[PDB]
Amino acid sequence: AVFKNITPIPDVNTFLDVVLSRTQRKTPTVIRSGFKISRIRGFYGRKVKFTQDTITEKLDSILQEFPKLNDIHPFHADLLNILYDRDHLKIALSQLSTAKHLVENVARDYIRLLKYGDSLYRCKQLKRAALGRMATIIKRQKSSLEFLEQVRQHLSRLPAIDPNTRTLLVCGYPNVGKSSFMNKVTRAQVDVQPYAFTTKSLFVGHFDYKYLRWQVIDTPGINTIEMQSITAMAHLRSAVLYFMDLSEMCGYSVAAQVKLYHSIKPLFANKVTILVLNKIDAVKVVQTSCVQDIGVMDVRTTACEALLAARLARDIEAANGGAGVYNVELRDKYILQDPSWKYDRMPELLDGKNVADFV
Amino acid sequence: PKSRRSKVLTLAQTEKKGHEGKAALFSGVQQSLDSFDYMWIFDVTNMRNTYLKRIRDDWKRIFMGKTKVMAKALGHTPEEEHAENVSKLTKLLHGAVGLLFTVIGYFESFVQNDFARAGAVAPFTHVIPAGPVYSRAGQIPLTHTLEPQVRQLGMPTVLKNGVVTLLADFPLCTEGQQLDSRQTRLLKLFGITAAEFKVGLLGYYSKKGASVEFL
Amino acid sequence: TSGPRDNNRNKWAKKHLKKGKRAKNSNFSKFLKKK
Amino acid sequence: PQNEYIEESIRKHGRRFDHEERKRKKAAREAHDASLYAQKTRGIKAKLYQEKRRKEKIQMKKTIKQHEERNKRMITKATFVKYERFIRPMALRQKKANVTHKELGVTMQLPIIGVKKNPQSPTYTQLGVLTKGTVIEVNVSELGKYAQITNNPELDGCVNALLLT
Amino acid sequence: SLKKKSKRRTTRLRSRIEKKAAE
Amino acid sequence: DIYKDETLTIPKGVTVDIKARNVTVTGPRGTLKQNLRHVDIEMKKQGNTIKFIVWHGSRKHNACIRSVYSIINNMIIGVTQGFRYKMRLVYAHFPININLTENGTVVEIRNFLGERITRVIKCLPGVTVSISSAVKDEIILEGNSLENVSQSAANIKQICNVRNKDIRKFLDGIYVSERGNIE
RNA sequence: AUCAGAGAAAAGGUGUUAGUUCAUCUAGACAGCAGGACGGUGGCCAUGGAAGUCGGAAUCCGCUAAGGAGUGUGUAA
RNA sequence: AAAGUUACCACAGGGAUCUUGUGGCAGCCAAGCGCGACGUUGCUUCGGCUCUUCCUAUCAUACCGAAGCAGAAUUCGGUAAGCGUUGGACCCACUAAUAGGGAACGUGAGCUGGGACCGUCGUGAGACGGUUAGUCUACUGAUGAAG
Repeated sequence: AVFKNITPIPDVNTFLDVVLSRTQRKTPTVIRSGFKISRIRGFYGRKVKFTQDTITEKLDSILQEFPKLNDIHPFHADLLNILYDRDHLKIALSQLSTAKHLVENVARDYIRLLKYGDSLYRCKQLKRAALGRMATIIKRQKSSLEFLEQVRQHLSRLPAIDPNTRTLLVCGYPNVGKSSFMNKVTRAQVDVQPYAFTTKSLFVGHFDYKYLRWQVIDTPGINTIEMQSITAMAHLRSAVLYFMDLSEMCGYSVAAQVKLYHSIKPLFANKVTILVLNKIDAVKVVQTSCVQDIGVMDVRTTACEALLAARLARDIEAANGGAGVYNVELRDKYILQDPSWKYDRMPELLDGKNVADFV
Repeated sequence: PKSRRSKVLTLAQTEKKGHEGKAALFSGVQQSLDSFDYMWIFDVTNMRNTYLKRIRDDWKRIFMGKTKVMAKALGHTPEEEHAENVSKLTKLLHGAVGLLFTVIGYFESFVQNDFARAGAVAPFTHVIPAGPVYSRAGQIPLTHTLEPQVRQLGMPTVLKNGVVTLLADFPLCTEGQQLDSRQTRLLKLFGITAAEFKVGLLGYYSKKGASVEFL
Repeated sequence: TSGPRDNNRNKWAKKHLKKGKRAKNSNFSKFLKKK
Repeated sequence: PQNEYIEESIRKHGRRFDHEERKRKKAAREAHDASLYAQKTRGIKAKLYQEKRRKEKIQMKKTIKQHEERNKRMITKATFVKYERFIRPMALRQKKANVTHKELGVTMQLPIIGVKKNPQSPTYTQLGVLTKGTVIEVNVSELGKYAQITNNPELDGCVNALLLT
Repeated sequence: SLKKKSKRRTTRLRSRIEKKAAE
Repeated sequence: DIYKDETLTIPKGVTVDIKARNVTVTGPRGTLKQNLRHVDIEMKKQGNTIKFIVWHGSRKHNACIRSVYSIINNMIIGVTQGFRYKMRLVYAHFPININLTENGTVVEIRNFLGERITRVIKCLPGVTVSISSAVKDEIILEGNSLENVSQSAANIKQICNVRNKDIRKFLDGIYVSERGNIE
């Protein structure tokens, strides 16, 4: 799912034109009446088989590109179902598979019928009949291609989460400063907007602390976004980083945040919980001044500890002539006393005797 | 076929009557001329339609239609014209001026401010500060969400960090200079209401007096 | 790979004629000329 | 990256400096491009543009019209299954026929119960050869009734017939 | 020719063109 | 049509002679020469007015009258006011290094997108290249021939072309920002 | 005619030339500049939301010189 | 008493002897000229080695266009035949790639592999014969008289 690596899905009209053009360009297209009936039958059969092979190959590639929902991880499958109606996607894939099987059956029937062809017109009519039926089947499966293409675009844009490694899930009230803390902690810069549910989708960012890799995953404020956040937090080996607005500057009262945390406690069970008192200047309780940006590093270190407990010569060469063009001279880098002697050469061998080896 | 420019079409279905619409405007102007009194000559100005509607609200209706169409329909010659001595009044009658019935003091004194347009001259020389753009020339107690305004403006502004930034200062207008197309567009975008609507009440077409003064 | 008639390669050959060639060959001819 | 990342890039950095003008120029010059295209291209791709442009004019004319009102010895033909002197190929033989009802106007795939009469030849009628104009009886319980084959099964590849009703 | 194909046609080809024009 | 004419009034430019269809316009800024031998148009010079006349011409040849009229007007504008093109450098990570040689007649560009290739572009005759001081990373193309200046700007933009990358994200390049007269 | 000239046919062409018909036009023809392009109303639903322009039904209206329950871009809106 | 019939027919004889990429059928519309286009409803003996060139309807190489095309790796589409397009047994591995075709009997005077009549005995059936009958030129280089 998150692996993407799926080729673009063309439209129904584009796919039909691509298939027909490929068959026309690859297969021969010169068959006169002077050839034998067997040759005419063979030419028609070859064209039909090539068209069938091209259609089958594209359909198989489309079917293989879409990952199986069952084989995906429980967190990935839940997110896909919440975001893209996995039941509808499975129905579309099944419909495409059925259409491919029907196309292959139609091609096989047409090939068998054309094997006993009579004349050029009968072969030409049979060749047209198979192509039209394949085109009709392709045109019939029109909305499925559009739905699959949208799913592929969403899947490619989706993040590649890694719940297996140590992770810190930041979820809670919208704009409670958890997103700002996650943006500061990780290299990723999550967009923050005054409108609620600004981070509609999850944002995952890697971080390094105490020679360990921690995956900071932000969640939408708590709707489809809320449901996706709940599904991600349900199946993930991660530490909860719920943030409560101490100053209530996020628009959510302290009592409301506490009630939401108590309700979401079922998902936060069997995990290290952190209660981040946001906007202090404006379950382990840690005070982090969202307005003053104070205590974020301490909270991150505390959460990480809880999770762990729970679990030049080159410059000269480039300036002079550049790499591969500048000849480095080892004569200069010598400890010879006389500079003239170091820069001057000596006879290695003379008169049949190695002067260097005999001096 | 032939080399001709293509003509575009839309689906509003709100086309005016054209010749019939002009005839209706002339008929309404004649009825307004035949109205009771107040002998108003005022239709529009540089102000917006909302200002015109507000002005027309305090009346019991400003209407001109096409400029000089009513005068042409009435006739330059006094015999053709319903009024008297309209030969000289026809030349004076021009622009957006129309009859109305309710005023004189409000027109003379009250002149609501409105956004300026091209062709006029700004009363001062407003200078746009460099750096981040200010919607109200730094009078707000300037949102950064006007990203599309950077492309729409066309001025030397670079969208740096999602905020429009001006590399160098550029005055919007200069005193003693006519309002150009860009200057008028910038003035309309900003808070520059360098305009004041006026009215024309030189004369009155009295039923009995029939004395349209030229003052 | 591009062939020897690659238009860019001819352009780069022209550029390098006046960089690592030309002058050091002209005076080279001059030296054995005055000889 | 995550989700709409160039949409994040467009937000925080901006668009290409001249994209709006280039897209405007491309749209403006498209008319010259299409007219040029209609004259230079040749072959299959030209014939596709010819058919595609003819279609576009037809729908465009309609959309305007919708605008204004708003304002060896073997059988060589497909058959259905001494007397069998010839050979009837199994692949050529067909058992199901697509019969379209006249009043209902619906095509139903019914089994070929038998062949009533083939006007081409009584031997073909005896052999049950499915040809154009041949009368064949099919089950109508789910709708037995006769029907005339209005197509050529040897060329179309399907037994497309119309109900005699 | 000059294009790809000879404008001049075979004599039997001309006659059958005349025959095709007739029918 | 029998008669198809375009009339042009001349400014204080000294010479607008069209001898042998060769327009040699000498103005306060300088002298520009162009050859209009590819158009069969009468060039009548009377006083302060020039008439481009075509008799019994087809539509294809008739379209040349206005095109000739504009290009002559453009070069007359050059000899009187001149043309100036302002282009803004655009760079995301690597600043684009621009150096001017022979008073700017040749521009060599380095450090583009990290590339070590030194792209050398020579401007067309009648054009000079300068670096603006009021605005950073600003290149000014001024001269007499509008076509030469615009062609030089197009050549610079075409040379600085991002290849094999996503245009939607990669925005590095040199583009025209302002086109107009010297004063 | 960058493939001139000496059945493949249904068509396509911002290729040219004549006509045929119908339309506007000093009440100002097109085209271009300068503007308006409004008020109920964010009509009614829809959903993180869609204020004419996610979308589904309505398609009313006062004012005018004219402004749609909106031509598209755009907007999270 | 036999007679009709045979397209269920069988055994002998006599006569005759341009091509490529869009399915069909049935309806609803349906610009228009009873048809009626685009749209819309249903349902489903041959066969292959070498070789020479040639075509492009391009597998690779070169350059562009588009696509949620971040990068990389791709996919699709243009120009394009200059240059290539293996080695072994549906494979296999290498390879940048292991593209499709023509030389109408591709190159069998480059190359190789996987009877007829008559008679006789004959029911619904098949075999045991007598005759028989084939048909200088071009290119590669080498000299060479001569205004």
